[PDB]
Amino acid sequence: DSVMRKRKKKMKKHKLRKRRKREKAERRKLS
Amino acid sequence: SLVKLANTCAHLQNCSKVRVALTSIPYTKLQLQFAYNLYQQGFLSSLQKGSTMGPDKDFVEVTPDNISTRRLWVGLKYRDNKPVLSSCKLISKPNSRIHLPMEDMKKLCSGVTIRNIKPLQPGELILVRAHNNIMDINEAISKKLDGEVLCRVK
Amino acid sequence: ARQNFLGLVVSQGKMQKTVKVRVETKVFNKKINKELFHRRDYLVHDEGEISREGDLVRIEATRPLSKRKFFAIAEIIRNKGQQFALYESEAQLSVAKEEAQKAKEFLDKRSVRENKLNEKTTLLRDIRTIQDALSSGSTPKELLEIKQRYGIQDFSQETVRQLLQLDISGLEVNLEKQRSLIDRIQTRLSELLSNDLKCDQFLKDHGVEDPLTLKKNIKKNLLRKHVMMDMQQPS
Amino acid sequence: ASTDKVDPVLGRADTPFITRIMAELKEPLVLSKGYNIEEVDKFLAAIESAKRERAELSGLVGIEDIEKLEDRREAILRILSMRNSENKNAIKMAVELARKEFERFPGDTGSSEVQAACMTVRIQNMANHIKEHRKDFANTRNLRILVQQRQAILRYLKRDNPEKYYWTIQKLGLNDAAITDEFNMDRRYMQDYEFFGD
Amino acid sequence: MSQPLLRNRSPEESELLKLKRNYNRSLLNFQAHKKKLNELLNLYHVANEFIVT
Amino acid sequence: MGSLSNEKFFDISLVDSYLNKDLKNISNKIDSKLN
Amino acid sequence: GHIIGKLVDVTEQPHANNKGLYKTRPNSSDKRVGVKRLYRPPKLTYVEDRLRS
RNA sequence: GGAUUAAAACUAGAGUAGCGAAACGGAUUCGAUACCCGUGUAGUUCUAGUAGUAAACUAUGAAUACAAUUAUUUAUAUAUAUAUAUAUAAAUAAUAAAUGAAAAUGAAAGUAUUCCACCUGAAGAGUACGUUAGCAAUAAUGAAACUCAAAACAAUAGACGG
Ligand SMILES: [K+]
Ligand SMILES: [K+]
Ligand SMILES: [K+]
Ligand SMILES: [Mg+2]
Ligand SMILES: [Mg+2]
Ligand SMILES: [Mg+2]
Ligand SMILES: [Mg+2]
Ligand SMILES: [Mg+2]
Ligand SMILES: [Mg+2]
Ligand SMILES: [Mg+2]
Ligand SMILES: [Mg+2]
Ligand SMILES: [Mg+2]
Ligand SMILES: [Mg+2]
Ligand SMILES: [Mg+2]
Ligand SMILES: [Mg+2]
Ligand SMILES: [Mg+2]
Ligand SMILES: [Mg+2]
Repeated sequence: DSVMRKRKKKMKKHKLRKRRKREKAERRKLS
Repeated sequence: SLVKLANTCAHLQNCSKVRVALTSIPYTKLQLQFAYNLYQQGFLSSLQKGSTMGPDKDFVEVTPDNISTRRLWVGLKYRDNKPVLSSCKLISKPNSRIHLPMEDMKKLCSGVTIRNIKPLQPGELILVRAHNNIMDINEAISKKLDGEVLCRVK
Repeated sequence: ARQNFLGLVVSQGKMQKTVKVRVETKVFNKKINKELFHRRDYLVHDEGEISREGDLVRIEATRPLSKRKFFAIAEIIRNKGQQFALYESEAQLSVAKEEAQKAKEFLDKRSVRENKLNEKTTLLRDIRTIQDALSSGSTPKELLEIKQRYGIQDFSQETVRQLLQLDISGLEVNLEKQRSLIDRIQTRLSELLSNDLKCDQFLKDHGVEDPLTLKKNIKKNLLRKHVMMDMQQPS
Repeated sequence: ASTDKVDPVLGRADTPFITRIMAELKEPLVLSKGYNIEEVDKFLAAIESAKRERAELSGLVGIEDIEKLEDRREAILRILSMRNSENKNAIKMAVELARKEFERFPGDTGSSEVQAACMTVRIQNMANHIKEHRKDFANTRNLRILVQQRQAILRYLKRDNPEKYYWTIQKLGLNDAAITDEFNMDRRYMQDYEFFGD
Repeated sequence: MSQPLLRNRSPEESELLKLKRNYNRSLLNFQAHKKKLNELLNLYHVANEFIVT
Repeated sequence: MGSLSNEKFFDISLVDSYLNKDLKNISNKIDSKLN
Repeated sequence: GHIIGKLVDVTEQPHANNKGLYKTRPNSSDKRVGVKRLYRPPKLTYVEDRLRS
């Protein structure tokens, strides 16, 4: 796939990583 | 070996595309029978026993001492800027062998697709092996023989 | 008649009077348009417990003998499985004997080398006394001892030459004899074949009946068998 | 747990064939490069004797002191000592010894029994290397492939000549299970047979 | 086509073949053995220059 | 020259002729000829 | 006048070679197909060319 | 199934010059959580492990048989009027034929054969759930619903380019 199409997967991976960092943080405070 | 026969079928197609007058094939009983059938049917100009370096001019007895260096040399025919032997393909493949009764061979020669084998076309040669002998399908039907459908030459 | 199958014993000695036999049958697979072999393992009754893993056997249908047993061994077509068991037992005994013999030949060789290391006398020095005593006339008792260290009772110039002989020398002469034989056999047959008249006579002289009426290959083999019977039997 | 667990790489411990070949390589006067001391002592004595005879035909600096000729012998035996040569030379001698104990006839080097024996010698040497170089993965891969190659040659032997097969594996210290069973020389094997010790 | 594809070696031909092949293996072993002795001789000639004491 | 060589550093020919009774069977032959 | 396409069989080399060994089996070169030599334009050579140089 | 597997990361014990996430400062800027500069913690190093992921790419699985040329190296062999010449292989470059959507491939992406892996519109999604493994980060396995008649590749002529 071209760079243009790769960029869509890049955004999805970024948002998943951002959400998992956010979830981690919560667990630390709630723990 | 059907693998060796597949190699020879592909080799002859390659030689026809470049229009070489003479080429060599492995020296085995099956190859010799295959080549002889093509020669009698007018696909090959010549059929000579020989060595890796070329056809033998004088008879050279084949023994274990020289068996590894033996080859069969065949002459290809070209008329009107067209190869006489244009295509050569196996029907019965190493990983899927096809054995047909004489009744089904008659259907194949009559225009009926049997076991996905496209029927015999005008001017095409289909060879059959029965009891380690290679013959034309029309000849196998005459002798009431059942056998493996090996290849089709056009 | 009762349905009979051929198969290879794939398990034995795990159940009492029961063996597992692998039967392969030929079927047509319409989807891929190919005649395939279909495999199935059968639990089979072995009344005499004769079959062994690896054997080729014929199994015959029988009455129900158990929940899963409906066939019995009817004949051992090939007994490769039984052979394996016999050869394994023999191997243990055969190898033990050979290893014992080789262990005794190794300790003996060690002893001989150790004994020689206890004799300070060296070949060079000993060969320098047999060549000085033989050139000076002195006969110290060392020579008598040397006549025992080597067994050379007589001390002459042709005794030191036989103490220092190297195997390579013998090999060089055996190789020349081998080369001669091959060369002679080839020249003889080559010449014989060139002259049909001398060939026909050659065969008759060696006891062939009407050699003239023979083929090239049927007669050249006779010539070869004779030329190799006139250069290897007489020598 | 009662199964006969024979190490598929090194075979049964104390195998007489493996031990005897190893001992032969460590004997006091073993020489490298195909020389044997007995042939070298006669050859060196022949040179001296031959020189004297050549000096008694065309002859009429005296002779060398024996101590000097003994030092020339000591230099030749130190240069040709197996204990002063590379380990590969010792393995070459072992391969010859193993081949002659398994050959069907003089010159037989391709029979499956001979090939297995020759592979055994190299496997034993390579296994010793790995035990001292446990992080040398390149040569561990070579060992695995070599062990698997020995399995393949012996499996064919079992099919071709069953009697020889059982004799060969017994002499090499292996068992039928070691040959037939799939072997990957994986980490569990290195721990179940204590390949590296501790 | 009628000619046989292969003619097996006669027992005599196999005997001569074995003689030549055994000779070839023996000659090579002998030549290597003699080469080694010739190198041992050339090393003896120079061992007077080597130090062991 | 081979066995009948004058070089201080000779070849295996000399040692072979010695153990093959050639350097001796020629020395006697030459001496017998001189006689 | 050199012949192209002729293979010398081991049966035609009964005597030993310059190395002292007999030939008992085909070598690797003998086992390679040489069809290409049949089609490559032959290199014309003349003895007079050597004298001219 | 097994083994090995960049960088980052992690578990212990050392090391820590230089470099350098982060953090704290200096600038730039309409603003500058950046680009540039400073101080520079983890890390980068070694030893013993965990983990098995990369645009881990030639984006091209492995094996066998075969097909027209040239050039350039390399290797082996042969010859001599001894330094070249003649042979046979390998590699690389440019090609014929053939193949292909074309770009191109070129001894394969050609002519054939054998075996394995994998794919079946886009998005949702390599996500959710479950399971397995790991100290952990995570890795592997891996959907469906809803929605849409899209979505993608090569090439062509333009327009534009700090
Ligand atoms: K029962
Ligand atoms: K640091
Ligand atoms: K694969
Ligand atoms: Mg893609
Ligand atoms: Mg293998
Ligand atoms: Mg790197
Ligand atoms: Mg740390
Ligand atoms: Mg800042
Ligand atoms: Mg600011
Ligand atoms: Mg900074
Ligand atoms: Mg690991
Ligand atoms: Mg990941
Ligand atoms: Mg991946
Ligand atoms: Mg890379
Ligand atoms: Mg391979
Ligand atoms: Mg995941
Ligand atoms: Mg595009």
